[PDB]
Amino acid sequence: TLNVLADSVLMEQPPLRRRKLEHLITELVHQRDVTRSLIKSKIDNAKSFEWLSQMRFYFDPKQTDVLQQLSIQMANAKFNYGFEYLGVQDKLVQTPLTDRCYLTMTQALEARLGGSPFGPAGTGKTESVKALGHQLGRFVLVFNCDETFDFQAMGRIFVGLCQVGAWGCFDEFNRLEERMLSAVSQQVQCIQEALREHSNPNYDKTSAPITCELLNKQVKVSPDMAIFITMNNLPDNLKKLFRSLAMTKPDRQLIAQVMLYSQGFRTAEVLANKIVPFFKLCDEQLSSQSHYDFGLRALKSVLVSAGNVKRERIQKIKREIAENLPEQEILIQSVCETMVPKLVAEDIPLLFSLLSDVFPGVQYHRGEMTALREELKKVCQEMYLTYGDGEEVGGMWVEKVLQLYQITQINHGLMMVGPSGSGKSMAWRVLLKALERLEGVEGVAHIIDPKAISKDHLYGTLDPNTREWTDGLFTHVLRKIIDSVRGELQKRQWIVFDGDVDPEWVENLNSVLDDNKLLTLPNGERLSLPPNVRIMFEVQDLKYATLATVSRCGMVWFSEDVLSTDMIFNNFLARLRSIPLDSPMLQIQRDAATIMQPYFTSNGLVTKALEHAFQLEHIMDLTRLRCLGSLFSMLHQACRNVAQYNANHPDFPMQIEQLERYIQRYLVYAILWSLSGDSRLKMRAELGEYIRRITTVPLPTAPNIPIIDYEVSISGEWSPWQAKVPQIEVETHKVAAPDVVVPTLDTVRHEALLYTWLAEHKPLVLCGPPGSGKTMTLFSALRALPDMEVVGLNFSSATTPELLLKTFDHYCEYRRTPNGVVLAPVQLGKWLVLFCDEINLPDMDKYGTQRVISFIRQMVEHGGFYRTSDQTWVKLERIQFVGACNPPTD
Amino acid sequence: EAVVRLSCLPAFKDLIAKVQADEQFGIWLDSSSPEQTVPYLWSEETPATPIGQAIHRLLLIQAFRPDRLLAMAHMFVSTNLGESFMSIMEQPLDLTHIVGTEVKPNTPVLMCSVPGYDASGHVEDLAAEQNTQITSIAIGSAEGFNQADKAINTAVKSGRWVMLKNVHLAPGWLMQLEKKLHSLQPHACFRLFLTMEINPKVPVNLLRAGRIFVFEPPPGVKANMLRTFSSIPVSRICKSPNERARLYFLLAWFHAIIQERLRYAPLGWSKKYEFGESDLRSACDTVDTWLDDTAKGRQNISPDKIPWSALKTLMAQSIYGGRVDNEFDQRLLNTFLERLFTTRSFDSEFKLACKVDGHKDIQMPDGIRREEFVQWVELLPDTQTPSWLGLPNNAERVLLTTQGVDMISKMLKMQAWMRTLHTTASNWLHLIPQTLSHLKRTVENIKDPLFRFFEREVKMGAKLLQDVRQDLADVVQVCEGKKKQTNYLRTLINELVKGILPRSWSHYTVPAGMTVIQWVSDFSERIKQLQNISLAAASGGAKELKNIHVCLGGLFVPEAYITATRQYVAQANSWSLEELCLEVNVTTSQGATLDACSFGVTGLKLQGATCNNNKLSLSNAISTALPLTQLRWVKQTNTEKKASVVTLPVYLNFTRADLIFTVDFEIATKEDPRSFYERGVAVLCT
Amino acid sequence: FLERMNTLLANGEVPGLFEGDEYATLMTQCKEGAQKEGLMLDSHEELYKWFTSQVIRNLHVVFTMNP
Amino acid sequence: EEFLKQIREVWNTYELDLVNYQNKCRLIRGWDDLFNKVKEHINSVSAMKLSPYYKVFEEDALSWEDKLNRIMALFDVWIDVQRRWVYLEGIFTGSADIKHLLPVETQRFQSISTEFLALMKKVSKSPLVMDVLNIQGVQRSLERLADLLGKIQKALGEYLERERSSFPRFYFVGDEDLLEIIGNSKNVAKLQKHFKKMFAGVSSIILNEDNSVVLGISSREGEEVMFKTPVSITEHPKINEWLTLVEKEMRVTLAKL
Ligand SMILES: Nc1ncnc2c1ncn2[C@@H]1O[C@H](COP(=O)(O)OP(=O)(O)NP(=O)(O)O)[C@@H](O)[C@H]1O
Ligand SMILES: Nc1ncnc2c1ncn2[C@@H]1O[C@H](COP(=O)(O)OP(=O)(O)OP(=O)(O)O)[C@@H](O)[C@H]1O
Ligand SMILES: Nc1ncnc2c1ncn2[C@@H]1O[C@H](COP(=O)(O)OP(=O)(O)O)[C@@H](O)[C@H]1O
Ligand SMILES: [Mg+2]
Ligand SMILES: [Mg+2]
Ligand SMILES: [Mg+2]
Repeated sequence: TLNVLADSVLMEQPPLRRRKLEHLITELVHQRDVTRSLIKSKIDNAKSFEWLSQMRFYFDPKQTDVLQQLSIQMANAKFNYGFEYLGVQDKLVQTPLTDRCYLTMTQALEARLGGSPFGPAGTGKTESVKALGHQLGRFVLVFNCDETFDFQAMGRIFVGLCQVGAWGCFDEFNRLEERMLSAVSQQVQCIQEALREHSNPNYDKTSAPITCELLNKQVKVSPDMAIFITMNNLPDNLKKLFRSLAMTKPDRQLIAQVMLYSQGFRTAEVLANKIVPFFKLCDEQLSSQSHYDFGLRALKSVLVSAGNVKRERIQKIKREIAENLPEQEILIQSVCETMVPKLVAEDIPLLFSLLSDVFPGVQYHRGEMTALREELKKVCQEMYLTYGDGEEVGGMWVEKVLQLYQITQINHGLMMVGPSGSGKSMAWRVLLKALERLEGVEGVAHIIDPKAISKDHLYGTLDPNTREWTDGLFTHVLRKIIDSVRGELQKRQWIVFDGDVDPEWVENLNSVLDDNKLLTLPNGERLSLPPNVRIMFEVQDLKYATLATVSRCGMVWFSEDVLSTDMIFNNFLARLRSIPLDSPMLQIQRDAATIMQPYFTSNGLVTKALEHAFQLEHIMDLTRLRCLGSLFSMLHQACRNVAQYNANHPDFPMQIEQLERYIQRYLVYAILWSLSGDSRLKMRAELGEYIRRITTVPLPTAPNIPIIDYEVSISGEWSPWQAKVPQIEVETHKVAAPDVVVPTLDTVRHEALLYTWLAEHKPLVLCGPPGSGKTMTLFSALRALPDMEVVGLNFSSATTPELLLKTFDHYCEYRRTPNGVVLAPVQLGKWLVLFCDEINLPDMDKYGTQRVISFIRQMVEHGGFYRTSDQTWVKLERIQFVGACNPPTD
Repeated sequence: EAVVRLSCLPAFKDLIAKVQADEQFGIWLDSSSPEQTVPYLWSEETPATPIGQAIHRLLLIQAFRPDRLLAMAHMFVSTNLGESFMSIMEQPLDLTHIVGTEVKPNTPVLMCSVPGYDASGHVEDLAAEQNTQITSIAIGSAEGFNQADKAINTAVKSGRWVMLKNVHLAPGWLMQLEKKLHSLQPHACFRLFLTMEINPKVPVNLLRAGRIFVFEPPPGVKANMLRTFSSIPVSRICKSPNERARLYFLLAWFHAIIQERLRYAPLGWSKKYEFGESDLRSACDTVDTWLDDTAKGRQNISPDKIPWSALKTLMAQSIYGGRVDNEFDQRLLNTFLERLFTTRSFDSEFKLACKVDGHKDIQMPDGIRREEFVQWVELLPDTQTPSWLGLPNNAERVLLTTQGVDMISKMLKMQAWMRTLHTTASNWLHLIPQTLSHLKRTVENIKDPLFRFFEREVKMGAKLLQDVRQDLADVVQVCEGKKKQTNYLRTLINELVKGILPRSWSHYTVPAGMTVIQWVSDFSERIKQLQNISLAAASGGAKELKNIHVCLGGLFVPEAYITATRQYVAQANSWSLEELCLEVNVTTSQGATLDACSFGVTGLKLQGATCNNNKLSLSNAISTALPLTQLRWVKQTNTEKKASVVTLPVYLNFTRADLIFTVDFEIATKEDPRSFYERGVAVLCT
Repeated sequence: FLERMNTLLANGEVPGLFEGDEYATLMTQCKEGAQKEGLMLDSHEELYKWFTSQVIRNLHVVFTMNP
Repeated sequence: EEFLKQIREVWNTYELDLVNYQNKCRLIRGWDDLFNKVKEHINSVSAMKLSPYYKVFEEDALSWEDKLNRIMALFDVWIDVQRRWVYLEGIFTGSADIKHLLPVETQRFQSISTEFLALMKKVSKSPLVMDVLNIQGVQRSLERLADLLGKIQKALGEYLERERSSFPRFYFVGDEDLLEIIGNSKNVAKLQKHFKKMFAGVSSIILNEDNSVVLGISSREGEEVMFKTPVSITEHPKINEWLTLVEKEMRVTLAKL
């Protein structure tokens, strides 16, 4: 029978028949083991315990009542099959630990006692109870204790258990809070005392019905019911009423072997003996991260994927017996395809080292995927992006995109975790457009920040009295996609949750990211996620998320090593060469990029300055892209200066030599003012000295005055800031007045810097000690320009985005005429700058994030936000942000 | 080392010449009771007072043979507080006078009992002898609350007594009871008894407001067997075939054995399992059911027809083994069941316990009825050594040493800190060896897994060394008030002054109840070892890292070392991990040459046995230090292990809570593996 | 409670306290104050500036602490 | 003296905000602010009869504490009757089979809802807070409204408990879920979403073209079991009885297979 089953499973079979085949193989392997070993060791009596210990089945079809047709016996315990329909459930591998569990639990049930399979997590305790219940044909309910617990449901569930005669298993009883733990312990004590008195030796013939006290009423207790309490000690009430069992070490070497044999693998024993310790080392040798999972569930997922891969390979070979495959190669390829995407870049060589150690001489080849690889090349080229294959520049990022696409095929509910500064958003954007251009199906992505809006605004609220439901943002998007009023089906819809994750706003999400794919609204409506909608979680750290959400998502880890600095320089140079800052301007940009090309190399001036600036001390945590983007924006402003000088002099414009000198000097100035521009004077002087040491461009020759106090003039020569500061004579009535700002070397430097960084409209923050003069330099500089309005917002410790919304309502207006709703200031031609001092002051929530800061991040990176009035994306125009704050150490 | 510390006292400065000069000292060490005759060793110009003599001999007993420290503490108390100070405690508690007078009716009488014992019998037969009825009530049920309320109201109005049993299930209602009792109670003869088990959910205010009585099961196989036979009623024993009485006697013996091996927690049962009365009742029910099944009638049935396999399996996997988690305790329990529950148990030549007191044996009683077995039980001699249980006779000795250390800790727990904190911190900074650097992370020879495990080891070692040095420097700076003190430093100094190791310092597995001094000394040894590793790696590289006599106690995660050694052996000769098996060779040389697969280990300690030429032999002495241990990994030959080897466990510390790996040791031909299993022989990393 | 002093001490006014009907009542009382002093409607923002100047010249808030 | 004048002007100009509910009536919104204002005012008067200047204004303060006690006694039961009436309206209007199963309770609710709609119209005419207190017999009206809604809710709870007793697998579904099951017996499409919590592996039932006899059961993955003797819903119209025949016939057909 096993040979026939193994021959049949290798062929192509429908999934339900495949599951039936797998279950039959598992049971027949268990039967073969039992008969071969535990019965053939010189046993000849049917009453010997070596056979009575096994789970024996007796079928009597002459009995009239259906519940007594089949009797199930193990040891001295007798049960009647309840004949409950179970559909098709997962059948566990019957390891000797499972045999011991079955023996102990049936012994406890025979004595009308409870079962307590205590032990560590992931050892198979709840699954063992469920499998025992299904073997006897009993309905088994699992009461998860992960804060998804209540009294109103649980009491009536106990009543229903006692009435119908089903089984109740608690996933982890000790995790309940003390009061709930005590109350449920009281209820289980009552039910178990009812069960114990049911088998009273003097009252074996139960004439009066066995009844217990539940819900302050008398409830009949069925004798087929049982309560199972799974631990990780037992309450004093139930110590004498439950039989404990230690389920600590599951026999993984046997589970893996039987599962691989059921998958068609002929060398299941060797493959299991290699894969179990390999996962042990992966648990041990690899670094400890929250998202890693090397338990038995992940092991089963890997073996199932390996079986699917082997079957697909057999199908490919046939369409071109077939037994000579490299089984080890299939297993290692499956392990890599499942585990590599969620691995930190440091742990990748370690994973291949363990692979070489456990699996000697077998190598992994990734899928070429040339059909989509060319499309990715094209989309990267049209986005001025950097593209690469394998070891060349950009290989890691393209591989990461391929892993994201693979996991997108595998399952919905994506989660791309990567430190800020990695290629996360670009990866899925390029993937979306490449899929659109390849498969011909249009892709639409909705960007949602879950922290910019509240849970009630995100999911919808129910009126306290009216019972009217107004849908939230995510709910409205899902309803719009499902309704298909415009045709959002046959189109790849991606709901990307840009931001971070915490256990609050994902409470209603756990019901859809899993296999259920169902969103349950508290009004009663239920929404089913259509197959063409994928939900992604573009997060940064993944440090405040429950394991429940993490385990339900396929995951790609975007390490900072993925996005190399040469790639940033290539993107910047391509954008400068192609995207104008507004043809003569674009010609100027081409020239400037040509001069600055030798400096933006792998071991150029900028890279060495960057690697120095990291070891310095900065007031805020240095991020590579923050300083790089500041540097690029200042270079754009340089191109703007060159264009303005050319416009000022229509005859004799900027020549090649003068332009070269100016751009060289300004790039040095921009390295000084962008790298360590937020540090003390000593750090600035140290960076200036290092740059003087390394570079070859000429610098100011004065050995006393440092370069930070110098400037470059439009003529291409270093000039002092002291020469540009004017001498002012304020009136007597305005001596030391609130608004009087005396120009000084600092004031003029930061004035030019502020003009530079508001030319391209980056939000900036002057961070400094109290009394330095941020709040006054800012107002002077902003009010200097004539097309700028300034609104001063003072962020308190309780600041919320509602303040920003009120500011917008007071000063701006909503306009519908263009493609989308646009939020613009009421006055025309004036750019509204929002002063935000004490920007770091608003309090972080319980999960390490700032609501208003996330809101500003969404409005700055994406250019708009979602309004909660009618859930549409409003786009910002003619609005800027400016910040100021004291140092975080304060 | 103990006599080195003890000599620091001025009266003990010449202890060295004193111990060399005396020749009868050696026979004083192996004496059964050295506290009775302690030789005069202290040097003092003035004759020491009886009290001073007692103190000096007590210090000597702490130095030499600290196991008799409890007996010598008894002697010291007798010589200071007078003889027969604890004599009344040994006598049975007579709460007739205590209930009559000395206890006001307002104050409840609390009867706290160790889990697995009852206390209602003493108060019950006291009520029987004094002729005063009591309303016994169980508190487990909901109606028990108002039943107790009405009963105590009736008693206060009338003058009778009230019993409340197992009241530890309702802490809050105990608080309410205490509040209600705080009111004046009119009648003087009212007495309220609260039968209780020792449980810390019980409110403190009730404990302060009542008289506490602690009851414990008397120690001894005889007492436990009497309690078991008394609990089981006579009708259950003398029914059905007479072979049942012997079966229950066997089961009671097994219960008595595996309950008293609990008291020797690390040597004998690893952990403190429950093994309560519920397991006893379940085992009795199983025996009764299976004997009814196999023997339908009343007539006596042959011992070979007893379902022995059924009883052994159900008491090794379902009963008494459900709470057993680790493999070796299960192996011990199976050994005990196989030795006891067998058809050979029904002959007259059965030996329940062998090797008792060297040569004596506990002969199986030749009885058929319950009465003969009981009378055999009361005839057990009082001289019960641990050899009855299978443990070696020095198991009581290590237990007494543990109790002595616990008493010292308890005395310390119940005893201006600027200067002492400063001096201890300065000695610690002098003790710990500065800091080591990460002289690691080389691109070449990165395939070496030992090398990588040494990156990781040195990495977190230096991180936490820097952390502890920063904390110590900070507390030193705050000691002279040179800087501000924070909340983290508040917790840290509070933990240091209390003598408990800081939680932020324990980045590695630590024995339970470790004081800071030995933690920092162990830390110093680990850091010195890591500096040796780092210097060796710098001098030679990855190849020389293999030839290190590394000590697994000093490693934070020895199992990671074992795995890394497996990877190193497998990478050479192009082998896989599944095909490598561990073989242990014990060699006398501390610096013996290692071949391509041998790795040196130092500091492993063997308890209960001595190793010679890779052959084990049972020995009374414990902590037989192994000179050097080569771990070799060879290709598995796929052969069955012979019956002359044992799979010993290798724990990390003396508290056998964590397992590192297993060793296959060949034993001498005269012993058997079962005796090794029962005596708790094990290998310890530290 | 703090940092609301800081805004009215660095600049002399707290902009978050005055919105809607409260702001309108402030402007009406600023009318009354300007009329007592001798000024006219001018502009509402100019009235707010005069309010801020009067707060700067008149308000002296004292807050005490223990070392 | 001034405090009393602002209290006079705030309770003379206080307006009850009303919001439309399914184009049926205009219900009170703003319970929290009203309750907070009334509580703060009563606490402030309780502060003032304690003041030494209370003797000159003793009669006015007494009249005002009387009116505030009345206004709280009115709205504290008004919010309750609001909540119960909305609950009962939603459960007695969202389904059509609830009329048959509880006819007398349905008639009682129709009467009480007709009265409540009349009161809502009458209060919508003049939502001025005072104009709401001076209306004839408002207190006894709301008292009997609340009492009748309470007895109807208790009878409903007893009916659901009886329904649970008849079919013991209804205990697994919630009160709202069971109410939806019983009130929607005619249409089985919304029944099939509840089968995954009552039964073990059954996720749906396969019926006729007209949904008359239960052909069989289907699991979550599409695996189907065919009843040897299909059970007729038309012969056993009550939900519990034909569900019991479904479970029994499922057990019998599994036994035969
Ligand atoms: N150019 C300048 N002209 C006049 N006063 C100046 C100038 N630069 C600095 N000051 C003085 O320096 C102080 C700066 O005050 P302020 O603008 O509040 O700085 P601030 O640091 O942003 N305040 P804070 O938010 O608490 O840090 C005032 O006392 C000014 O008078
Ligand atoms: N090949 C590339 N792939 C991705 N980004 C690239 C590439 N070459 C250059 N870049 C630049 O690197 C940056 C990548 O930012 P991206 O939006 O992908 O990061 P993110 O992780 O989503 O953002 P955050 O920093 O907020 O976490 C952009 O500035 C982009 O222009
Ligand atoms: N005997 C077994 N055969 C096959 N798989 C098992 C077995 N025992 C446990 N598992 C697997 O282990 C996983 C987790 O088991 P679980 O019951 O969650 O453990 P715990 O109760 O400790 O959390 C399950 O997905 C199950 O598939
Ligand atoms: Mg689990
Ligand atoms: Mg992004
Ligand atoms: Mg400021």
